[PDB]
Amino acid sequence: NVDLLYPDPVEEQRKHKLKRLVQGPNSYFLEIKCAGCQDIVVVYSHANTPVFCPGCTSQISIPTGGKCAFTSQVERYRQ
Amino acid sequence: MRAKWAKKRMRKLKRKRRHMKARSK
Amino acid sequence: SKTSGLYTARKLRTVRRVNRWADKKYRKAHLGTWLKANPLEGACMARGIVTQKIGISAKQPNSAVRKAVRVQLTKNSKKITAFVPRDGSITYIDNNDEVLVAGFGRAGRAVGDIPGCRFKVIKVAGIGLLALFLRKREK
Amino acid sequence: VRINVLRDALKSICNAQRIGKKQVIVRPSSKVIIEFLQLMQKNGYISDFAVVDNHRSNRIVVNLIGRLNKAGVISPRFDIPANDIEKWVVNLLPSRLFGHIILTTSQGIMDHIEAQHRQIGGKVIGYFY
Amino acid sequence: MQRSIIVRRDYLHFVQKYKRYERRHKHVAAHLSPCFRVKEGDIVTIGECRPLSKTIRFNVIKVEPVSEAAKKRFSPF
Amino acid sequence: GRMHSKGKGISRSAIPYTRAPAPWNKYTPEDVCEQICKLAKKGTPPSRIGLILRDQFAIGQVKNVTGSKIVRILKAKGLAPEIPEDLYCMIKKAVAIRKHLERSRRDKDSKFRLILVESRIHRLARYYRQARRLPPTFRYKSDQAAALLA
RNA sequence: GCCCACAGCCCCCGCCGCGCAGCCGAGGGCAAGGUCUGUGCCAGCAGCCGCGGUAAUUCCAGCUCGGCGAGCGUCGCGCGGCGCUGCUGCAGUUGAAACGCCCGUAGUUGGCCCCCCGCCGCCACGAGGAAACGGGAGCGCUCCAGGCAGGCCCGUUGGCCCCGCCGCGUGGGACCGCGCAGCGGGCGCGGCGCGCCGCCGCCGCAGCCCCGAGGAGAGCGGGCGGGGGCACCGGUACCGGCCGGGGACGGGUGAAACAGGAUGAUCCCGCCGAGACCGCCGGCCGCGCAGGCGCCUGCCAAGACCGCCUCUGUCAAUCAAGGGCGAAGGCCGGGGGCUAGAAGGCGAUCAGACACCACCGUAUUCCCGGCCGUAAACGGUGCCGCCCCGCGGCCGGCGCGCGCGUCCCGCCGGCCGCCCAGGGAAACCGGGAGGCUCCGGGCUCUGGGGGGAGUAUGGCCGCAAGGCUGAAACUUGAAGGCAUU
Repeated sequence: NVDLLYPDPVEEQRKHKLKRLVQGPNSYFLEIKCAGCQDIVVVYSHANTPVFCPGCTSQISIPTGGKCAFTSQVERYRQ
Repeated sequence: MRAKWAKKRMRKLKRKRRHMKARSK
Repeated sequence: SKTSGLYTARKLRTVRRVNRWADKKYRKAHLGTWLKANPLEGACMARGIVTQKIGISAKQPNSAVRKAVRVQLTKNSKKITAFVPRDGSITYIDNNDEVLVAGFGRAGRAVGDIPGCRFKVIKVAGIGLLALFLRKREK
Repeated sequence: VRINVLRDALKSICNAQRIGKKQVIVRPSSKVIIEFLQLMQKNGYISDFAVVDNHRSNRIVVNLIGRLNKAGVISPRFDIPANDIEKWVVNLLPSRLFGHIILTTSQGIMDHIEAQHRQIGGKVIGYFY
Repeated sequence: MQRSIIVRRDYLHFVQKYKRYERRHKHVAAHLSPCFRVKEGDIVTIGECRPLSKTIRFNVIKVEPVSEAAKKRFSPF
Repeated sequence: GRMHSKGKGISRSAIPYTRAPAPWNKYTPEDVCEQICKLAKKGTPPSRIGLILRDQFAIGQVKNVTGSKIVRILKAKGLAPEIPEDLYCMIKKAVAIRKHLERSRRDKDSKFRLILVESRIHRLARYYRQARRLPPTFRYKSDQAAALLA
């Protein structure tokens, strides 16, 4: 029983975000943990611009075409 | 290429016709 | 094409004015170059004195010697070659007789086997050529 | 670019109905589009319609019953005198008795018959038969 | 011009055969009073007056200023 | 499609439907504005400051948290760039293309790119002048473009 | 008699009384003999198709018949036909026709959004100003074309509509564009009541920003590509030279012949010089605005695409004029010079060959600064926009999932093949040439039967060659497309 105005979310996300029924952001915000600290640094999933761990003065993110890779010891803890 | 050869004859006549015009200018 | 917009009337008027000239029919009717070329000079008929008489071979396939009188129109002194209609009616025409010549019928085009002839004799010496053929009047 | 959004809409509506698809989706939502759909619902040509909001143009999903022959727009919107809604029906509608021509008028977006009752005229928005 | 302006007034002319219109513009000379100061593009309410010159039969009655650059903008007000 | 190119690509950021501070947000509107000014002092172009706030910090959209767009916040403190950044970036690109071309008069393709970038600069500039963002006096001078960058 | 300035005409009466048809056709188109004569491609006819050369359905005549009618035929033109001028409503892959390409101003065209106000169109209804004309109420000029009549009659009638009047009034204000300012209160009726204008924080006002286009521009990152320039630079081959070698041919061809051989050729091997040129990988690969683009190491600016909760807020589209780019050949100054090679020369062939095939060879090819401005510049298909049915390949970016691999499945932008619908005159298109006689998204360009003729002449541009614009007189009943046999 196919119904428009009431779509199935797992299938709908395949659609281009703008070609979906409501233009939506594919990107989200993860909550990565620090290299040794128990502090959680929240990281945007798509980060072309570099991010750093709090206190630890070193790179935390590798910029990619899409979802950023993570440079130091990282716990994803996605939010 | 008859069309090509026809435009070469037209171009020759047009050269001779302009030159003759110049003699009587 | 068809540019259409609420305020585009001028572009359409210009296109029609320029494009309408392309047809041979609009040009022959309105350019008026033809009026100057027309021996008849914008008249249904013209009065001219026969200056010559001749036989014009009919265009192949049809073969005959069509009988015609070459006439210079009195109005513009412009040469015309005119077919004589009916059977053996060139006998009615005499050189210097004076004839009224009317269009052959195709508005300036040669009609039928006769080649490059656009005019026909309708009157000879004040008497209709058809009437001469039909014996309504004599000489 | 995208200029007459109604033409896009109606073309997708006629095309979807042709294949029979029950629901059709129109990318840009407009007051004029909704009013044409409301006139189509009033004559029953479209079964149901709903607008999903995107905080942008707004999107429209139209439920088609399967009874629509053709729906078209006239560009540019030509001003029609109340006298000429006679002539326009003859060349743009199937028969004098049936079919609807819709004209935007100062009174509102209304069908040819309604504006013929009021004896007023406006610019054609489009035609649904 | 010296104490004069050439007011340009825009207007639409309708052609019936093609129901589309033609935007038509005309230029009219007007006297500018020193009391008023106008820059090109300003809206001026010209009021008809005695033939004052060869081309001046209108005289500015009021001015409302406009910005330096806001586009030429066809306006048939 | 692109004005000077035949590409029909559509890579577009789509902003969230619900315009709200993030559930995990812990910062006030003024706190974001004070942070924005620091990056403005650093001279970072406004697009970059939005990227920094999204990636270095976690404010996804400034309008969602502060209630204003970054350029409006800059204008309030009078920390706005004199040229709108969008024109500046094309003007800088034109300056570099001109410099490369000065060394090579044989790069016919580079000249082609210069005409388009300069045409974009002229088209955008007219809009800014009409909006009054930039002065009616503004005119694009290729000679003064490098000086205009400062 | 009646009528008339006077006649006359009409009409009314008596008395007589005598009806009278043409013009174009019959093969079609086109209605009406496939008759009977003459004639023999002659004479004629025939708008067009055509007809006639001995059995003319076509001429010239009788015969019949047919049309139209006191009219009928011909000619010139207007209009209609002709959706062959196209706003409705044309066509541009191949019939005639998308500018070679990109930028580009004028022009034209612009997504969504605020109800409730002001201007603009806009629609309605007025007013104002000529009737005739054209409609149109009524009226039996005996009918009729007519005319305003008529008849004991609305104050007998002779009503009323129609100057797009590009104005004016009034209402509606959907659609359509445009509107930068703080407001409210208090003096203040700031000099018959307001409006000014100032000036009071004067404390009343949420005082003051729609949104973020599967529009566009700017950014960031990630990879991508024979995209461009500039230097550097490998490799062999062709060609020329050189040393040694060894000994009669060699080239060339379809066969030959010419030029090369004891001054030792061809052939082999090293060696050098010179200039081009990027092999095999190399393509339903890709990049580029087209033209085009492939050695190495750099160097320099780019470019699309994708990814994105980055920024801006209609900045857009298509485009006269205007600017740039544009294969080759050509040109003009400089180089350089192998090869190939228009001209030019030769050698076979052939009736001729002066052309094809061989041999030699200049301009050119290559570079640098200019000019040219054209190509079957083609995909013979303008550009931006939407919808669009499945099935396959390929290139780039990204995402999902799992054994996990350059796997699976998508998404976006390309490059393609096959097609269902639909379309078309078809061939065929189908990512359109579909959604279109049920025809209207926007914008530019061109076409209007075939020649004449891309000629003449005029303009401009060019060093020229020529380019761009561009006829007419006149001729002609066909030219064309795609398919079938």
